[PDB]
Amino acid sequence: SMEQVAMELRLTELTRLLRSVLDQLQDKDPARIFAQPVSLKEVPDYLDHIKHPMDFATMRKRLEAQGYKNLHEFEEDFDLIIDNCMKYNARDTVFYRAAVRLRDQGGVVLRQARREVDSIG
Repeated sequence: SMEQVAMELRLTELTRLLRSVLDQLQDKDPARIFAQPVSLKEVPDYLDHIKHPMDFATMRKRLEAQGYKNLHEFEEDFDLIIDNCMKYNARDTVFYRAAVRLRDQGGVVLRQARREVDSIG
């Protein structure tokens, strides 16, 4: 149908906007602490601690499969990156501190993204 196509153009444009959002968030992580999954070879107990691991490469895979239906789903995954880190790592660590700085800087990008998603529909 013509409607399904219209819908698919919307999802495609959402994917377009979320790709730009993802790039902006990932620049706030210049150390690349959040770039890849925590290694289960190097942290073999990780899944005993963290039930839903997340990282920017995993988000990108989902994004490119047009797997985010709305901004809320995308934010859920970004918040997992941060929240997982802040639980696994202690407050006095470079990892915890990196997550705090990502959360704080990401806020600004996410605030405008929400306005753009509502604005453009």
